[PDB]
Amino acid sequence: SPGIWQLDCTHLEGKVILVAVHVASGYIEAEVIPAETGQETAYFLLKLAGRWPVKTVHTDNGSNFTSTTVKAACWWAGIKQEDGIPYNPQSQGVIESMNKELKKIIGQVRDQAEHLKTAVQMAVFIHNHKRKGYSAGERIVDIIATDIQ
Amino acid sequence: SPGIWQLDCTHLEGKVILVAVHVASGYIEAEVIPAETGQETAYFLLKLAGRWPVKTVHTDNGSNFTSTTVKAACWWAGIKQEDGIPYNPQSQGVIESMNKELKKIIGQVRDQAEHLKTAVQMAVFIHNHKRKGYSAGERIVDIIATDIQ
Ligand SMILES: NCCCC(=O)N[C@H]1Cc2ccccc2[C@H]1Cc1ccc2c(c1C(=O)O)OC[C@H](CCC(=O)O)O2
Ligand SMILES: NCCCC(=O)N[C@H]1Cc2ccccc2[C@H]1Cc1ccc2c(c1C(=O)O)OC[C@H](CCC(=O)O)O2
Repeated sequence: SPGIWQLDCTHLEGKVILVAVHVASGYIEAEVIPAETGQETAYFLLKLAGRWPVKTVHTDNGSNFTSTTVKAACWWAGIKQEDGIPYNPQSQGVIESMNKELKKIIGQVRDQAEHLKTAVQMAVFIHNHKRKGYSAGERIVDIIATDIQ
Repeated sequence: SPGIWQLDCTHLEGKVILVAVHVASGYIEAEVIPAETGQETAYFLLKLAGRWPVKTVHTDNGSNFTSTTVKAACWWAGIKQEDGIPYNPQSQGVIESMNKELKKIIGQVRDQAEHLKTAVQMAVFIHNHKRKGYSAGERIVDIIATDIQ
């Protein structure tokens, strides 16, 4: 459970935003990419797994599940690749709502950043620091620390 | 102390590797960039600070310390910018040894990755997971968790 992440791909300004969500905490990392290819997803997962202990990833769609480059990255990083089928249906809505929320933050920072990629990183910052009272950043650290001990 | 990071810029294959080191743990994040400009450094710091609680950054050189874009990023993210002058002289050697180490890992993975950027991320992974017995990844989580509670 502390090692479970969910991939989520959303769109804005004819551009692609790739998000990884730490399921137990709501903590995220995100990137703007030209298009959602196997290669982009594979590279994104390698980066994520070098930064946090990623044990299982619920992939966002079947093309990434199938991709040989994604499978190579998951093998390299010791990640168990699983589907992202919301057997628990409330998953779809939670993801959808987060995409709403992130797009809203992006809109709020648009006067400050010239480029979408910058606004996305500002949105990651705001999301992970937001007190909901604990923040996502605080929850992921405690969950993983408790897991180690 | 749990919030202190050190910037470190090193070179390989006529390309630039930008590293941020969590001083108390040895945990790192890194990126390949075309050149070390204010803009690249500013963007790198924004990303880092959305992902971990960055309170103070010891900048790697005077150009980044001075850069108005770096200052804007640090202001935005709530980061105290400080010099990286090794008042403790043993800092230079510790950084230098890590750069050795990272370049060595990059060489060991060079058959597996077509592109330097991929090899750098593999090196980040290996460094943060390496048991020294605790790993850098384990130390940063415990340090920050202890700081919160
Ligand atoms: N050519 C056959 C290679 C065999 C093959 O599949 N290798 C695996 C091995 C391996 C091991 C770990 C992670 C990925 C990979 C794959 C490598 C790879 C994937 C995505 C990339 C890559 C490269 C690269 O090879 O460095 O380059 C950077 C690029 C940046 C984002 C973009 O631009 O998409 O994403
Ligand atoms: N519109 C007013 C001027 C904007 C301006 O400079 N303000 C500050 C405000 C602010 C607030 C937080 C972080 C950075 C910044 C600066 C923004 C910025 C910096 C680096 C960048 C940027 C942009 C951007 O502007 O989005 O673009 C992406 C690029 C990353 C790609 C790469 O180079 O790796 O690096």
